[PDB]
Amino acid sequence: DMPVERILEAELAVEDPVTNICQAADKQLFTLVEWAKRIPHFSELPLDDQVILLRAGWNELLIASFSHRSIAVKDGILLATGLHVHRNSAHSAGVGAIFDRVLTELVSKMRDMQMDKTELGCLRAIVLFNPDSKGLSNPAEVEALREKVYASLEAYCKHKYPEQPGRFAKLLLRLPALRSIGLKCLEHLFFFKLIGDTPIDTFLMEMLEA
Amino acid sequence: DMPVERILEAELAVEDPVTNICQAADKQLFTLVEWAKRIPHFSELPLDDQVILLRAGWNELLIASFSHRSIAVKDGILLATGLHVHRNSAHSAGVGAIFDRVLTELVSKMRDMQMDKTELGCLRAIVLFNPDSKGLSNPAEVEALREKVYASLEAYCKHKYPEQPGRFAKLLLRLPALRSIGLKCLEHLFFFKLIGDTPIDTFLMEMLEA
Amino acid sequence: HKILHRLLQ
Amino acid sequence: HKILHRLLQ
Ligand SMILES: Cc1cc2c(cc1-n1nnc3cc(C(=O)O)ccc31)C(C)(C)CCC2(C)C
Ligand SMILES: Cc1cc2c(cc1-n1nnc3cc(C(=O)O)ccc31)C(C)(C)CCC2(C)C
Ligand SMILES: [Ca+2]
Ligand SMILES: [Ca+2]
Repeated sequence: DMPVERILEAELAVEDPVTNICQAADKQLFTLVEWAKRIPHFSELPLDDQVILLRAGWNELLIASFSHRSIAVKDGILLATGLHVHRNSAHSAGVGAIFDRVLTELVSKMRDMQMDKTELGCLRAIVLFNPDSKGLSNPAEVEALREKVYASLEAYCKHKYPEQPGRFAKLLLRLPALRSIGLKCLEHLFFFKLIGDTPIDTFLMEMLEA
Repeated sequence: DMPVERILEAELAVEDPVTNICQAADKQLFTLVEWAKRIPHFSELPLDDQVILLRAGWNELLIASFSHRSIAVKDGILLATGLHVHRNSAHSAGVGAIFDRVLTELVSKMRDMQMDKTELGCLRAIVLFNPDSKGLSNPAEVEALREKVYASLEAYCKHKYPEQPGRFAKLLLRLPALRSIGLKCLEHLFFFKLIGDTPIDTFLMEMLEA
Repeated sequence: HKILHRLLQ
Repeated sequence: HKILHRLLQ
């Protein structure tokens, strides 16, 4: 069973600009583990599989969170550390193109449909329960948990937003964009790590290891 | 209006191993344009936008098609030219990792749920009507067409597969994998083009231009 | 985009 | 995976 109430509870329980951004990401990696432990049945998976799912999904999970946090920011994002990054500052740091993709494909679309925190939490739990993650000991159990999440999300959307029958599908169809932006984010991060000119803290650095 | 019957009609109307694969892709790019013209309302978009959508989406559109074509192939894919590529041959050509992703994340999952041709066509039309494609003259009209497709797909799934209420969401949740595999496919292709040791025919080559 | 334009006409 | 394991325990 997968009650949307517990998923919202997990969201609520955890509530060089590139250097600022990396610091915020490292801070939120610790909070991400706490969030994941509060998603129903995650902690019951084998420890190896919990590791695989969080290593595979952390960037999409954090991008979804800070994008939704930024709905009331004009042309920018709100970092977990309290700072804004405006698109002009992002451009000035050499990461303008991917930053604009976050604003246009995620933040503005979350703002336009007024995605709420239960929906964000369900989308993140779907991302977390990624049965394609390589090396999982039981992919079928992860797919089953994913199916429980989106069954609960759909019932929630249909009840709270009955005038928007397409809202459930509209939520899920942000996940390809999230995947693409996440992959590009990872490529930038591996390049920052290679160049050596950008401080990367211990947990973010660990996520960038083999 | 967006009848699933016309979408299935479009599918039906068009029905070095790396060198073989590139030849098949170039062949199918011509057929892709014909398919797109048969999707309701695509031809009514501005010509500039039709170009943007096909250039943005061609790789995901072709990957979805050959993956579904390969459901009855053991550990391999069936090319549009009639040839098989087995995973051992793909590995022997230096592209084993992405080939295995196609088999595991797309072909086997299409086979396991017995995705049918109406569902494949609807998923491809959703991919085609990508309102995030940069430079579109009217993104809202493309998103509206996307919404008509997945509204029609959901009604079709619920009617034909009433015992599988999650089937609609399960279809849409193959699109992140398709996006990731498509991006990796493009990276390989740009590298083949750079190295110069792989024949690339005129339409595939044009898709690889700026 | 030469081939693509020609085929879309 | 050292930090991640420790935090999951
Ligand atoms: C880590 C990270 C890097 C980047 C970006 C975002 C991040 N991440 N990753 N996780 C994050 C988490 C937060 C946060 O919660 O505040 C902020 C930024 C984050 C964007 C897309 C904003 C710009 C591009 C680069 C590569 C600088
Ligand atoms: C063009 C292309 C390249 C590759 C692959 C696939 C393709 N494409 N792209 N469009 C295609 C279309 C067909 C087809 O319809 O037969 C076959 C292969 C195709 C895979 C993923 C099978 C292996 C990796 C490389 C980069 C060789
Ligand atoms: Ca890459
Ligand atoms: Ca790249």
